[PDB]
Amino acid sequence: LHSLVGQHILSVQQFTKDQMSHLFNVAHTLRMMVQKERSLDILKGKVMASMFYEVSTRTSSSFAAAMARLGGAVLSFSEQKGESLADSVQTMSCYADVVVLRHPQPGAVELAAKHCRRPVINAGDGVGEHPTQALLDIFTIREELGTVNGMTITMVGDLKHGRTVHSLACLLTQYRVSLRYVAPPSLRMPPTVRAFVASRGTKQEEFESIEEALPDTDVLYMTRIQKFGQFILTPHIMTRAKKKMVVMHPMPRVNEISVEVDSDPRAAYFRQAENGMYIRMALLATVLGRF
Amino acid sequence: PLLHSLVGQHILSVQQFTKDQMSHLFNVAHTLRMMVQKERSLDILKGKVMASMFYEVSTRTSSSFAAAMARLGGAVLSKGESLADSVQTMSCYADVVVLRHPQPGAVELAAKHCRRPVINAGDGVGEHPTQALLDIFTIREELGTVNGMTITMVGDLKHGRTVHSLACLLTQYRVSLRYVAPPSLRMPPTVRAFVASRGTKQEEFESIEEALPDTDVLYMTRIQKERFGSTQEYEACFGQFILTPHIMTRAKKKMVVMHPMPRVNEISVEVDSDPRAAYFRQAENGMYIRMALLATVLGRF
Amino acid sequence: SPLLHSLVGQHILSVQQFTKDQMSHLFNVAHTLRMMVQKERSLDILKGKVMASMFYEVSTRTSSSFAAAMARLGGAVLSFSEGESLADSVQTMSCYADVVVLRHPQPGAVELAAKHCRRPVINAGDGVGEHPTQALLDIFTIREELGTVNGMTITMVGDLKHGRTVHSLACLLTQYRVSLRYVAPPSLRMPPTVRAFVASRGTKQEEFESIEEALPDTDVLYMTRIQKERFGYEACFGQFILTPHIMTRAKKKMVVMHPMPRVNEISVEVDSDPRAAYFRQAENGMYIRMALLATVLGRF
Repeated sequence: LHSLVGQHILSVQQFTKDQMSHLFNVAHTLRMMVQKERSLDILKGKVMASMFYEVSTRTSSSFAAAMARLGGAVLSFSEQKGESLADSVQTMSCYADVVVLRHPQPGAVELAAKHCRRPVINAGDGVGEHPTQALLDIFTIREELGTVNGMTITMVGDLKHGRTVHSLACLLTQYRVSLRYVAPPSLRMPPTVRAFVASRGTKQEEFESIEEALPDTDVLYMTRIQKFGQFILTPHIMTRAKKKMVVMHPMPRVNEISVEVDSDPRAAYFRQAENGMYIRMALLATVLGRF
Repeated sequence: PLLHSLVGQHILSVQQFTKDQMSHLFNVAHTLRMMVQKERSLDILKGKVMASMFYEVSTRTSSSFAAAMARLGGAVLSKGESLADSVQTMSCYADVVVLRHPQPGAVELAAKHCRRPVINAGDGVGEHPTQALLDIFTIREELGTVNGMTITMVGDLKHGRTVHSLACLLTQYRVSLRYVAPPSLRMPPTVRAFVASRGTKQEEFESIEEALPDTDVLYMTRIQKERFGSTQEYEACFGQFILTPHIMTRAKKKMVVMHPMPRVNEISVEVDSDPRAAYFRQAENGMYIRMALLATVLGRF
Repeated sequence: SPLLHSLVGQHILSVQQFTKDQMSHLFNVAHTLRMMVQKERSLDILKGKVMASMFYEVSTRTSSSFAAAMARLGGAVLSFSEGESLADSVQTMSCYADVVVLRHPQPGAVELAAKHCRRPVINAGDGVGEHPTQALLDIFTIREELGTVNGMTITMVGDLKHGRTVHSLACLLTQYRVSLRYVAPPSLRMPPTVRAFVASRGTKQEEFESIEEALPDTDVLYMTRIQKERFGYEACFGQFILTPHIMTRAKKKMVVMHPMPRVNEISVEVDSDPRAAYFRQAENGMYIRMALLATVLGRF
């Protein structure tokens, strides 16, 4: 009842908190079966089409890996004024049981899914919506700290542009949280983001460096800036973060986290990526109606 | 037994298929399709590997073979060094090779010495054996028979190499043929004369409207605006090779529209909702025809 | 344990890290596995396991060999396509994969990536250029073909100054009883680095100027490329090329090998000659790689 069977998965909006939880439990069960190395044939005979038109390789790899580890196969669309995307999507759905689609044009992911006879999982659309990233982001917080509820979640870097940070903020208003924003004056959190957050009644506070936002941070959620030192997490700056907290990062990083924070047990940006495989495994299994 | 299958054989042309062999392959695709529908654990090509070598792009063909392979339970292995050596090196790893190469002769010589069977996925003389087989399968499926059908090929028929081969295959059937091109790009007289030698009837028209009333199979292809035999012609002309729901109101109830795909504008999206719009089922049929090919060539049917 | 000579969960960075009984064991597994493939014995050895294929120099013969090996054992493969560091990608792949096969041309990059990688990394060619499984399969091939490696004469042809596989193989041979011969152009000799060390290890070395010259006493003709721009060409190009005419001066118990790809240096007419084992050497590579993948992942 709580698995989104045969449906398109375009935004994290569509999950009732109970479908969200079911998804998290199912990813927990898949993980444990993997750890004890069971013969997994859940999606044996099933085919996933991977259609990436903006290149995220964490996304494409985790999804492909996820499908392999269920016993499924992947067809990857490696394919200049060709056919309409919806036709390319329709045709691949003649071969596959589900389509994973990342497209940067606004509207497109949804327009491709529209008359598609198979379920399209959105892996990143034109408005930077990206549900499995949001789902793995929450799932991680709960995994690392026990609970999402009652935490301070601090976001660092280019918050003006990176539209998945703005995905997570809104979704985090379904929980009891306080949101901190670190960002240089030019790249601050946009207003209608902050308006929705306030509109749903979530406490928010802007800070100018990591150092000053840190001692009360439970989740330090880091992001690249691109084109200074007030947004670069270092082991120096870490001597101030609580003992229990976790540092997350959707990846890739370049500058924003020093390699020497990696052996910090609170550094969770690799565990985070692995959680991604497992929630994606759950979404696949669930979308194809086995779990 | 396996008296109907091409076990071990290079698959280079549809001309190397008899009535019986094609009939076997259609029944197997059928059989394999049903097994897939009933969710049957297919490990038919478990322990098998397919090398996929596509030197020209054709997302329709290549994705199709990988899908077919993956559903039989097998694997798919997806510059400077000669084609002979490349193919022969892949054949050290894999059981079958699926080869698409645009250089006239290239597929042929690559197979010549190959230790493993080779399936032509599209060559430079426009032989594409699985395209022709999926086309004829899709006709029989959709209409209940190929025999007695009036088949009407539409677009750039002079340079439609696989469509010659297809009009040339439809020899082995009792059919009637029609052609709908711009006078520039009419069906060639090379092939027209080969189909006339057979006793298969041919007629030409300038539009879809003209040819459409007693058409059983509308096989749409596109022009490419550059390939019009003049811009004068284009502007007096193009409206006659574009299918819309209004054109279709004159089509027979019992009728099917096909396309090899992809399309540009020649088939309006509004057509897609028509029950007679087969071109997507056409693409699914190719996967099941390719499943049937890999499995028989590799000795499992 | 029967995997007492298996390098389970260990980064495979160089062949000079394999003991003889370790390499012998791996050869034993390579064959056992080939025979299963021949029998169509159900190989669920790595079923459910994922290999990450990360190739930054498009060595498409070598990546396809690995991809073949993983699939024949029932595993699965993730292709890689290329801000982020090398070591980050490889760490990130290792979150998804059970083993990373990595080939990268920058000096020290492979070791750098494996250093803090939490999954075993198999070097598929590094920037010096250790190619562990190429060396292993060359040795395995000599032994399949001739029945021994000891006491053999091995003639390496071609661009010896620049040929990577020659350098590590020629070093790898000094652990056996062999006689090494070198047929390079005057300029493109076996480098003084390599020549100097094989002397220090016992093995005999001897430079020649032509294959016809070297061939009568050659058990393994290990051919390699020369190409236009390395000469620094007209006068000496014909002498380093294999034709069936050149092959009349060869033993009957003799093998011609080539890591490949090959262009001019082995005439197409030679391929029907039963002493030509370079395609069998390619197939041999797949079985060495299954053994390696299966040994690293705790199944042999």
